[PDB]
Amino acid sequence: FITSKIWDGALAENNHISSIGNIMYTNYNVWLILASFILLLAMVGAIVITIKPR
Amino acid sequence: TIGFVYELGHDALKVHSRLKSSVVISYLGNI
Ligand SMILES: CCCCCCCCCCCCO[C@@H]1O[C@H](CO)[C@@H](O[C@H]2O[C@H](CO)[C@@H](O)[C@H](O)[C@H]2O)[C@H](O)[C@H]1O
Repeated sequence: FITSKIWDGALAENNHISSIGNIMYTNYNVWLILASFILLLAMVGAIVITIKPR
Repeated sequence: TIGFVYELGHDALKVHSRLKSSVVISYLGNI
């Protein structure tokens, strides 16, 4: 495999987490909504099937 | 956060949760 440098594409390079962040909360934010609800269901459901209330 | 107030509201962590007498007599007197 061969690689070479680029200058226009290296102006302000971002780490992978900043690149994930640039799109995780804006363009693909519906995926964040569903995931927020899956985690929220795993909270309510697992608490309700294990603990004795009060 | 709302799911966090649910376990706060229910003590799921089971961290929390760690007298006047009902018998009242009245005197009426002789028969
Ligand atoms: C933006 C940040 C917001 C942070 C959270 C904001 C406050 C929301 C959380 C509290 C909401 C009220 O939730 C309340 O929690 C208390 C404390 O466990 C519970 O407390 C009551 O039940 C529990 C469980 O039997 C008992 O241990 C406790 O002695 C009793 O007082 C109430 O049943 C619940 O109504």
